[PDB]
Amino acid sequence: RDKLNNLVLFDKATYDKLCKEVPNYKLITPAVVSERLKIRGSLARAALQELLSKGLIKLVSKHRAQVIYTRNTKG
Amino acid sequence: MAVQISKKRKFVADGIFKAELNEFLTRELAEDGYSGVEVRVTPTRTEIIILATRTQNVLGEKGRRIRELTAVVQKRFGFPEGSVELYAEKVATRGLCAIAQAESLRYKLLGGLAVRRACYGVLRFIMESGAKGCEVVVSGKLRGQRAKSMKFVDGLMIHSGDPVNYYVDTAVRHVLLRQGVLGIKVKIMLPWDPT
Amino acid sequence: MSLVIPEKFQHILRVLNTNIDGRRKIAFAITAIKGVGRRYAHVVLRKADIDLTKRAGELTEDEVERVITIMQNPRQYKIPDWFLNRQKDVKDGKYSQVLANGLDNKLREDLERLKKIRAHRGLRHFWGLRVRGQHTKTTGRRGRT
Amino acid sequence: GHQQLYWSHPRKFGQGSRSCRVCSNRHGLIRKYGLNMCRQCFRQYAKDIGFIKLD
Amino acid sequence: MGRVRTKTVKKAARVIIEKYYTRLGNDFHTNKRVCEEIAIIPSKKLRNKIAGYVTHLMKRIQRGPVRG
Amino acid sequence: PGVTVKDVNQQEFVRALAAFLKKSGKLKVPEWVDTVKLAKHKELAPYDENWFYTRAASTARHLYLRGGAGVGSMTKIYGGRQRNGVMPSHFSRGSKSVARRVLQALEGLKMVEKDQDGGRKLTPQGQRDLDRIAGQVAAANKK
Amino acid sequence: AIHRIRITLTSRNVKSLEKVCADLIRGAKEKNLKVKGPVRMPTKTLRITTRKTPCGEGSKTWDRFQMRIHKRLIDLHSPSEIVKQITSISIEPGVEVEVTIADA
Amino acid sequence: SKGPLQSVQVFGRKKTATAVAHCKRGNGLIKVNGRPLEMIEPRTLQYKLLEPVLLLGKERFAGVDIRVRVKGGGHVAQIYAIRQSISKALVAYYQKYVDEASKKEIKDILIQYDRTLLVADPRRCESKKFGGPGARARYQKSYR
Amino acid sequence: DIKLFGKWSTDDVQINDISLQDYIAVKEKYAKYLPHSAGRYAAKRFRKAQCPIVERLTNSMMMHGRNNGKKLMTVRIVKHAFEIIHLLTGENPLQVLVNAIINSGPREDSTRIGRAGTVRRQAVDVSPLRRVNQAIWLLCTGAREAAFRNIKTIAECLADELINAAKGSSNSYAIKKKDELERVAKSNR
RNA sequence: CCGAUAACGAACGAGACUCUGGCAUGCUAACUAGUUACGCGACCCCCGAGCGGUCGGCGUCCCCCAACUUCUUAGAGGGACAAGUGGCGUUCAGCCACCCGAGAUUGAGCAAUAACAGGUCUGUGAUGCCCUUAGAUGUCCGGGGCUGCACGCGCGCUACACUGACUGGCUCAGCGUGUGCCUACCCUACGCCGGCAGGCGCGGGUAACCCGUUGAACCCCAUUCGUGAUGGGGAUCGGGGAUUGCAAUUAUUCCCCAUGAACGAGGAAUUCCCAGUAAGUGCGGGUCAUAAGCUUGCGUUGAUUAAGUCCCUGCCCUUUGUACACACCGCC
Ligand SMILES: [Mg+2]
Ligand SMILES: [Mg+2]
Repeated sequence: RDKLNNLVLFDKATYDKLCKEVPNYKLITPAVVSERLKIRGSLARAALQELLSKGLIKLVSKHRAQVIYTRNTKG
Repeated sequence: MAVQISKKRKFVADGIFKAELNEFLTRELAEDGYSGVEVRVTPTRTEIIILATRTQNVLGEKGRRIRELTAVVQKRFGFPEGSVELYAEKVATRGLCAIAQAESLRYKLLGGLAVRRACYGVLRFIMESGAKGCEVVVSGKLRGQRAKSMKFVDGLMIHSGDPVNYYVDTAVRHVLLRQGVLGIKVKIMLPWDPT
Repeated sequence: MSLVIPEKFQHILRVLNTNIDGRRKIAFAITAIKGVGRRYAHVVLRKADIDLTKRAGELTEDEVERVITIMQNPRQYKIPDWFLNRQKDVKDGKYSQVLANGLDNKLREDLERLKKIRAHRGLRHFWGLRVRGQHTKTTGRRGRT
Repeated sequence: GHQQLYWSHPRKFGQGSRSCRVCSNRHGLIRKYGLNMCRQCFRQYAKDIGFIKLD
Repeated sequence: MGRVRTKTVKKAARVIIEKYYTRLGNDFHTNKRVCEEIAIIPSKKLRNKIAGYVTHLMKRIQRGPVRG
Repeated sequence: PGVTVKDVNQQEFVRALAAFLKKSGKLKVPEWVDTVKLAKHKELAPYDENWFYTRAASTARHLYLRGGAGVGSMTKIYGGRQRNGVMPSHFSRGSKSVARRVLQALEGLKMVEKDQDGGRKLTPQGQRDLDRIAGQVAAANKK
Repeated sequence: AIHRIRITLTSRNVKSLEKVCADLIRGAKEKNLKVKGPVRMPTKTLRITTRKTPCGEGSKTWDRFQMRIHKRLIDLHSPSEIVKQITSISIEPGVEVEVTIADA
Repeated sequence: SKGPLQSVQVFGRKKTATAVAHCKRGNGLIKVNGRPLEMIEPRTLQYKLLEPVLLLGKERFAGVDIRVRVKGGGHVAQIYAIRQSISKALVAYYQKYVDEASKKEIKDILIQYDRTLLVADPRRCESKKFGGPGARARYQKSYR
Repeated sequence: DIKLFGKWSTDDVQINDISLQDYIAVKEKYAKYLPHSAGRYAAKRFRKAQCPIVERLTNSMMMHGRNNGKKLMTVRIVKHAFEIIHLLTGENPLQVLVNAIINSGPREDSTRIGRAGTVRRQAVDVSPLRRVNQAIWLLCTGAREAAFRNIKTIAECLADELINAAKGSSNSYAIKKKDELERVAKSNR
């Protein structure tokens, strides 16, 4: 816990993890995505809205200070 | 119009004129029993009433003193010629004018009366003239070099709240002695009257 | 589309005599060059007509030299004379934006011109005190003790 | 001195141009509402002018 | 708290109750009206403080022998 | 179904009217829009490339809301907080040249005309355009 | 016409101002003049806040002087000329009058 | 059906913000300053303005045209003045046009859910004094 | 029928312990659409107990000068944090908040300044009102400290603080502080 | 204050009083304030409404050519008294709680006897004594200084950031000022030029008439940034452009582009504060040719804690002891 050196852009070993396990857990916010993936956070925002445009992530709030997503329901 | 000054500046100018005239009249007529000035301002012409005790002394030989005062006021304040008139009115019950008693006590002290005797005489005269109470305090270099104050209070004398504004007459006067300055404060609680 | 990092990504660029970090956006990455601020950087990127969103690392070398020459020659690209640093030079009177170790040499040249002319501001610089005529009685004690 | 330099310095502004209308003082003046009067002179003549203490 | 009535109201209330006990009654809003003409009270706040104390003292009188 | 701009979301209305102004490429734009800041109290130039179009949209909407606005009124409307560095912050007006250029662009776009007194208001054509855009944004919000 | 007269009365104490409004309105009503209602411009509070001390020593106690200016005005209406009908003012000291014709 | 003068004008206030509601017979409609009630910029307090209609019922409001003109204060003072004006205008219209059996059952529900929906908050402000930044605070003092 | 923030009915929340039922205000007449109903709750003693607990949380969450009057921002923050806690747990955010307050409010403390005997001096019990006040204060302090110098949002940190306090996992700042206070009270018995 | 009583009868102070704030759909009024209604309009809907929706667009004191005072203004009044109920209390003075009510402690102003070697002779044509009074300590003019820096202290301002900064959109105030006796210097709408500071013409306002419906900030809604001394912070410093003035250097102030230093919440200590209060946040006035990090006021958003204690710091009353009375900073 000295510096983050978070990734500004994805690699293969980060993009595959994003596409394989990010749409699994309930809470999807840019901050939690950045903390879980060691990415910048602006990149996390862009990736999350890209997933929404893909249609596999459900938005709930979309506020200036906080945007909140969730997984699609199964059943 | 634009030539005419605003209402706020006009009223402040009126107050300034009142204060300046009051100071000039106080300085010129202090020994003549001057007490206060009232002015009823009308656009056609203005009248200045001088409340005095020795009004016959204020009005000089055939009104020469009042003529001089009128001309002086006219010149100083730039009134149009003949548009300002000064009259003198004698104060009723001069013992109740706290200002007039201040110059009376100053006259006694300059004459050389003992300060205790002079203050007691003024206090007795005020009560005889009729007041709810009075308080005369004289401060300064009494007797020795060390400053002292003497207070002579008798009767009713309120200090706090609104009624002190309109129930007591307050006057402060300086007296110049060869040792220094004596400060005289005279407060007179006026009696209530429906008239 | 915020994909994986491009293969031809330069994490470290060597524009001019300074070094910049390619992980920040280009507009705030060229501000690392001395003599270039946020305003100048944004206007030269606007003139060079590149994507303000993309990072400095994914900027191709032709675009890099294009923005470099935009910075070095701002007068030819309609950048106004009031926007520059070295307007109306004290030596040759040529409007320019000096952004290099050249900026440092111009600064030391102005300082040494004042020192050799023995002006009051030059003497203040030589003594190491304030030059803009502000009070020194209580502030600035860090540089002395 | 002679007429050329006795009052030659301009006094169109500043504290030297303004003095109290009573005590001829240059400090604490009140130019609000065109009083042009000293700080203490106003305290002396406030009730005479018509300024009272309501609160 | 801080609802203590002073001499100025208490003495006045006692005097007006002694003088005009017959006219006075148990109604505060009627005692405040009779206080308009039975005495000259400079302030409305003073007059209704006096009227309230008058009603209180009359409630006491109807039971016991108050000093008034 | 008679709708007015007051009946729709103003923040989305200005966006849609800026889009309409972009689509109708008749708006005069000064060549220095890429250089200047929108006010002396702004630390940075605006991010959007179509800031002139959105300024024109906002100015037309404000002229709809109340007429007689001049350049000084526009600068007062678009003024904001200047942080003054270490000094305490204050309020600063807008950029008079930008406001005047926007108003002149609207006047040349015929949506705005001068009053008999100072300032300028919306022409009947301007009101028609504003209310048509209000209709389309109301329809878009509905569906 | 036919003439229009506005009388503005400005003073410092509401008692004298109201008296000088009331007697004017009463006289005009007795002479059956059409009197526009007495309108009251908002009062002006000239506030000056100075230091109580003359020397700057003490606990920094401030003196707050107020000056209240009250302004009323009236409009006089008649098919006949009004100056000849009412020429006096019937005022008391402390109030200032301002007669104005509607031309100005 | 065409009864003239079937209207009330009732004001509400909070912190120097006055909002006058003009209520009239007509279709169910409510607006402020010419804008719809739902089109109020601080949407964070949308429910504060929606509180009277939500509590009483759209059926109660189905016969009133309400136009609120608000000209003071800050944002939330505008909001509170507007909602108070709406509630008080409705209760006054019901008071002077329909029975007290309905007026009371509206007033009691409004005053039970929120007293400020019918009575003004009397607190305005406190004057600053000459020894501190605000009304009660004082400037920092030092002894050495 | 109220649905605080448009959702999450209040009547389904049950208060766990009898000691704080009269001081936690969530149900019946404490059912408001918004946690912003400024109503002179400090005018008398024991009146804030009638203030709804979401409004108390909102009032306590705006602190440290940088944001003191900004109550609309705090209302927004509470709304979001409720969305996140509902998303994580699947249960009622009001129930989660109530349980977090119950588990965060300390049950004993220390007092007296008698020369600082062992830790403070002498152990003391706490009133229900002080339990509620200290629970809300601890939750707000924990969220603020968790979200100060990091990328996690205030809403997210408030959410996880409340969730950890409700489940009693001792991963929360409020629970750790409460445990420390109880420990020093035990030492000062 | 009630009561006990060698005291009785009083006087001041407290209170009472004045101003301010909160309520009056009750009265008086309003073209220098408006609201409704109506008539002309302008735009949308037009399937079809049409007494449809918006207008700070124009009119109906441009006198026969509408009413009204709710909103605004300000006067007269009213209104709140511990008055009603329950309990406590000698059932006294009063206290607690509750109902109705706008209001059940709104803030200020004023403010006793006695005193201080407290401050001011640099406020005064207030003043005693003393000094100087023509090579002047009078007065005027030129220049410099009052800012000067190894350092210590006090009041503050800005910050240390994501509850944030930047960019854009939207949206709300109240105090109060404004053209000059001397005295020269006002507030500014609108149009044009410039990127900005500004400049150039035309007005309006001596003022509920014009600025001004004071389009204030914060806040609100979207964008970018992503925990790093970073788009935090803007100190320092270079260059250029304006404005005021007789004059800007030791930078008057303002604008633009560059530089981005300490600073990652601060030891011992210590200040202020109980409800529209603290605090965040701007706007006026004073000073002002040029000007606010100051002060005095105003609004805006708006809380945590507490309804207690004598622990610390002190204060009041009684008893008490005293070798003190320059009164414990005493005395010895
Ligand atoms: Mg008193
Ligand atoms: Mg930046």
